[PDB]
Amino acid sequence: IVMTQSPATLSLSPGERATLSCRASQSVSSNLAWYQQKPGQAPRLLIHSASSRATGIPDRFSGSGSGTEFSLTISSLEAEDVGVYHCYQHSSGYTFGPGTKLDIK
Amino acid sequence: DYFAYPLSMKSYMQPGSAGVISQYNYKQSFANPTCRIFATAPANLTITK
Amino acid sequence: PQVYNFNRLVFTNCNYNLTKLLSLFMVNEFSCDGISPDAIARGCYSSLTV
Amino acid sequence: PSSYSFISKCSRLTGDNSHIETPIVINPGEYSICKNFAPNGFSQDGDYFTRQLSQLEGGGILVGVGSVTPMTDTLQMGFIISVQYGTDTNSVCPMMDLGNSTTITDKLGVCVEYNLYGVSGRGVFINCTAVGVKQQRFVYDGFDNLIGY
Amino acid sequence: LGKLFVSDYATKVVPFNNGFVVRIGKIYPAFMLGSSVGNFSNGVSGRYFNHTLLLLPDGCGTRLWALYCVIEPRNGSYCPGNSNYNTFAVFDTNTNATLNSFKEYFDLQNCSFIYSFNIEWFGITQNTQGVHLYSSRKGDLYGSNMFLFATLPVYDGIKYYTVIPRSIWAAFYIYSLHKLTYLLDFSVDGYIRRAVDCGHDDL
Amino acid sequence: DVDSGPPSSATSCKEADMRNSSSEFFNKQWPMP
Amino acid sequence: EVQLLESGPGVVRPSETLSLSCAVSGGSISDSYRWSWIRQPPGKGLEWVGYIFATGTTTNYNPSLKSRVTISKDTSKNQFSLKLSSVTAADTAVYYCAREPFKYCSGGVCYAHKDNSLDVWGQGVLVTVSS
Ligand SMILES: *[C@@H]1O[C@H](CO)[C@@H](O[C@@H]2O[C@H](CO)[C@@H](O[C@@H]3O[C@H](CO[C@H]4O[C@H](CO)[C@@H](O)[C@H](O)[C@@H]4O)[C@@H](O)[C@H](O[C@H]4O[C@H](CO)[C@@H](O)[C@H](O)[C@@H]4O)[C@@H]3O)[C@H](O)[C@H]2NC(C)=O)[C@H](O)[C@H]1NC(C)=O
Ligand SMILES: *[C@@H]1O[C@H](CO[C@@H]2O[C@@H](C)[C@@H](O)[C@@H](O)[C@@H]2O)[C@@H](O[C@@H]2O[C@H](CO)[C@@H](O)[C@H](O)[C@H]2NC(C)=O)[C@H](O)[C@H]1NC(C)=O
Ligand SMILES: *[C@@H]1O[C@H](CO)[C@@H](O[C@@H]2O[C@H](CO)[C@@H](O)[C@H](O)[C@H]2NC(C)=O)[C@H](O)[C@H]1NC(C)=O
Ligand SMILES: *[C@@H]1O[C@H](CO)[C@@H](O[C@@H]2O[C@H](CO)[C@@H](O)[C@H](O)[C@H]2NC(C)=O)[C@H](O)[C@H]1NC(C)=O
Ligand SMILES: *[C@@H]1O[C@H](CO)[C@@H](O)[C@H](O)[C@H]1NC(C)=O
Ligand SMILES: *[C@@H]1O[C@H](CO)[C@@H](O)[C@H](O)[C@H]1NC(C)=O
Repeated sequence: IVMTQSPATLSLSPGERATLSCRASQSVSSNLAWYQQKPGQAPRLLIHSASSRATGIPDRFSGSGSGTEFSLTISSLEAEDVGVYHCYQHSSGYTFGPGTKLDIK
Repeated sequence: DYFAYPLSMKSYMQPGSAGVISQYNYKQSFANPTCRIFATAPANLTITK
Repeated sequence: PQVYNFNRLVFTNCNYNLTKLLSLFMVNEFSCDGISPDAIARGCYSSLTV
Repeated sequence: PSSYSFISKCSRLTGDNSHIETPIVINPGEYSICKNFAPNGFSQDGDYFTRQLSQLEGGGILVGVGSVTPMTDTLQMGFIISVQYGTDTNSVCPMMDLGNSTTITDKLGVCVEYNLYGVSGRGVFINCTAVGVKQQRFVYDGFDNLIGY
Repeated sequence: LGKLFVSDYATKVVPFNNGFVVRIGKIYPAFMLGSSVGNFSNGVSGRYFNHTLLLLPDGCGTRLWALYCVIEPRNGSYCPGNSNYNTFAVFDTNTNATLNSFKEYFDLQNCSFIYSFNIEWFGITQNTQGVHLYSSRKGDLYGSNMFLFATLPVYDGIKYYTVIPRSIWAAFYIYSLHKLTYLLDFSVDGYIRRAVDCGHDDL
Repeated sequence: DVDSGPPSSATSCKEADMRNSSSEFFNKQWPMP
Repeated sequence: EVQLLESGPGVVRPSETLSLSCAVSGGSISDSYRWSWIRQPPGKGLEWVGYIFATGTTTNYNPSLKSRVTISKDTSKNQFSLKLSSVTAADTAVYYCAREPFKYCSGGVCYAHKDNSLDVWGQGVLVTVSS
């Protein structure tokens, strides 16, 4: 399939309601993850279902969605969260998203 | 011997059925060479549902 | 239950209303070996396994 | 139920680098060793299970995989019916009204159709000295033919 | 009573192929039949998983309980769920005598059925119709023929049985059953007093 | 579904003297084929 | 905890095979569902290279790799390696050792879905094709 992430380079400010968005070519059976990659780092998993938060992730993260549309929602824009956010799908094949990008102002 | 019959109930016309079709509606006779046939009538011909 | 975890009932010394059972369920296809469904309905047997 | 489900793979992976995949099959009328993973039903299609069989079970790794199909509008059931003849003193009978229990004191020496505790036929009943076991209601001869009652 | 004098029977696990027949004598054997067998938290073998069949004599020989439960080893001292565990046995001091001793070791949960039979030779077989119990008491007491007295709705194939130690030299012998051909001589009264095993020898 | 009676209240199990088949008490053979 | 360090060269000539070795340091190979390889060309997104089942010799690969990739396991040394043949300048990337975990390993039973999200990753070894 062909995943996509809409907000391209969504620079932000400390304290927001940051809302990402990842859309799939066809519906996935909620088998969508979220990964976060700091510059020069192995990607670090965030969510392993529509909104099934993973261990060690601060509670501020809560994605949502099913089928063909998804999102990742962050309110507390903390300096230890600036980076890149891919979306991964294993419903058909195994592919990663284009990759977003965030920064402070 | 022809009659209207749903395909879903074709199991109730098999030899040896204990259902209501064999007891009260029809029971096939095997005294002659016989065949049982379930089909579908033509859609827009003279046969009226 | 599912096919691999089927429930088995054994009857030995009882009477049952086969008309009630057939009035409820709607048979789609049956295939018998060594006995016929009507034979079960018109006679007794030492056991019945379901 | 939530959905129809059944076992798709049930194999023993032996030893070495798990390079032998021996499938474990069932005998007619018996259960599967992979039923203990999800006895109530498989949650999703293609679920993977592993288990370490002990020395009392042949050894190796038991890998089980199940498949799930969606539920239909109407629940569809499957039945396997088996019967036995001549293996009990009593019997299972359907609701067939044979009438009422009759007496043979007026019919000794006369051939009468009978249905005695599920055993039916025709024969001639003659008063006799008791032979065979009392609790075993039927005395059969050397050819499985009833000769006493 | 002090310490219990028992044997290694609680830890041995033996196969259940075609069933077994038991010669009694007076004491009555206690059995633990199940399908899946492993070992406890202490490394001692003899743990039965899932539903297990118990044949526990009770009432000073006047009753035979039959249970199909899931036994959970309790974690108390000297119990199967503890760090120290040698064996388990059923002991007398009441129609619930030996059953109460068993509950001191295991906790019975999900008991499908509990049966009691009022009560030599004993035998057990399994078939598509369940586990069948046989006894010579239903026939003539002086006789040795075993008669069916209980059909039990246990349809998982029993593969192992364990003799539970009992602490009241009463000795009993367990023989394995085989799919053999026999020549049974029925007398006039119907009981078998002479048999030939066809595969025993040439004659 | 059977009640099976109340759970036992015994806090600890009773110690049992373990004897192997090699002990004279249980090694006695009285054949009964 | 499982940490996955990997080792291999950094410079591979055209048509010369590329071998990497990722050794697991927590638990063992047989305490997981399947072990997978992930690559990422510089600034071009991630990419799935293939995976190997922990139990059995069943393996799956990316069809876009033209069956040039062989990933095997060796329980003796507690490692699983990767071989990509006929390497090109377009194949230069950073290769991430990965793991797919069971949802639970309780009693003696481990239960995992048919496809799960990669959970614990290695640091990654950066390769290059040049002369
Ligand atoms: C014969 O006996 C064996 C026991 O030896 C049975 O095997 C057990 O089967 C049950 C039922 O399938 C299993 O129960 C499941 O256990 C999971 C354990 O994972 C976590 O939970 C425990 C709880 O303390 C933790 O200690 C453990 O470390 C894990 O963190 C549970 O997660 C399951 O609960 C969930 O199940 C599904 C998940 O999709 C959903 O319904 C719910 O979300 C639910 O919460 C479940 O309870 C058990 O693990 C098996 N092993 C053991 C040792 O008990 C056989 O099933 C039995 N054979 C039969 C009955 O035929
Ligand atoms: C039916 O037979 C019983 C049993 O008697 C046996 O069979 C007879 C044909 C004869 O061969 C007897 O010697 C056998 O013992 C009869 O019951 C007996 O009847 C006799 C005569 O009245 C009496 O002295 C006995 O005590 C009875 N014994 C028992 C156990 O009841 C019975 O009377 C016969 N009935 C008819 C209608 O013929
Ligand atoms: C077996 O069960 C059937 C179904 O309950 C019984 O048939 C019922 O008979 C009563 C008697 O008047 C009717 O009022 C019901 O309408 C019948 N139900 C049906 C036809 O579904 C039948 O009587 C039972 N067998 C016996 C021997 O009593
Ligand atoms: C002996 O113990 C058994 C436990 O299995 C008792 O049987 C149960 O007793 C409880 C409480 O009296 C009842 O609620 C259950 O219905 C009984 N079940 C069965 C299968 O019997 C038994 O009652 C005890 N004996 C006496 C004399 O009380
Ligand atoms: C007890 O059970 C464990 C379960 O894995 C097994 O490894 C061990 O070998 C068993 N004990 C013996 C003496 O076999
Ligand atoms: C066993 O008993 C427990 C206790 O109530 C119950 O929660 C569970 O559903 C029972 N299991 C079965 C299979 O009946």
